[PDB]
Amino acid sequence: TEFKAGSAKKGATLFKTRCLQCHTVEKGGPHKVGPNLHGIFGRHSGQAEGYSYTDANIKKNVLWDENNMSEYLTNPKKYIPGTKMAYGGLKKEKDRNDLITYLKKATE
Amino acid sequence: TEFKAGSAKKGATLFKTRCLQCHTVEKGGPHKVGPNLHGIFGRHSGQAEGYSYTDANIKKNVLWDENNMSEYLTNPKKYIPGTKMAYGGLKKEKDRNDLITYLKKATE
Ligand code: HEC
Ligand code: HEC
Repeated sequence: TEFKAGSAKKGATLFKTRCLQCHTVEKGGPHKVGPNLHGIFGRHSGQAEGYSYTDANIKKNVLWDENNMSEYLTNPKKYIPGTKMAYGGLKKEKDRNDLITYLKKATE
Repeated sequence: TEFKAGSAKKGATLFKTRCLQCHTVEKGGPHKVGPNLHGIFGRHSGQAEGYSYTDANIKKNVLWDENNMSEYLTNPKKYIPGTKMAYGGLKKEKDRNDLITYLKKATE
């Protein structure tokens, strides 16, 4: 417990504004710059099929739960150096909380 | 120009999360703790009828445009000392920008 639920409403707009450029969340949604994130929670990193991940992601072999996801979202490259995800990150815990609350929900 | 348009999507969720407790935006929406804000832009402060404003608001006699609104939103009491609006404020310009973009739009 180092993650606490935030707004899904608010989570959804941080997603549209900071993640939608490269990712989809819907089941049957396509890979774009980044992979479709449907069902990511509980999945290891680099396993969406038909997506060309970097050696770094695959290797990090991250098991995604709201907690892992929060550290990563703080600073992706610092978390999986070599990842091709080009997003600086979400420095505020409160934002991370709202977005994860949104993802926890829309990736199911 | 010391105000620039932001996300309405994002503006709408800051509103639900930080302003909805006391205000409505829709035409025909009711006064709650705070007055209904439909049509506020271009209106002076303390003029919604059927609302009991403080002597301070009425007196400040603020003409509301996206700019005034931004200063106020930073620190209400510092802006209209004596106001009964009990909201600390929105310190980040970027947030202020998204919410005003939302209000500019939903209060029309
Ligand atoms: C494009 C500029 C991106 C933005 C903005 C965001 N992401 Fe991303 N993401 C992107 C790429 C290219 C990749 C793969 C990197 C690689 O090394 O292969 C990723 C990866 C993810 C992952 C890991 C998924 C997995 O299946 O292991 C997650 C969980 C993820 N991205 C989430 C995510 C969120 C929530 C974003 C907005 C804050 C976001 N990313 C931005 C590309 C881009
Ligand atoms: C309740 C705890 C409130 C919250 C949260 C917000 N507002 Fe408010 N607002 C509230 C009151 C009691 C009043 C009247 C104060 C008085 O002295 O009479 C106000 C007033 C406004 C105004 C001025 C309206 C006018 O017609 O002159 C505006 C523009 C306004 N409030 C906006 C607003 C926004 C955008 C908020 C969320 C960030 C918000 N307020 C929070 C009560 C409460």
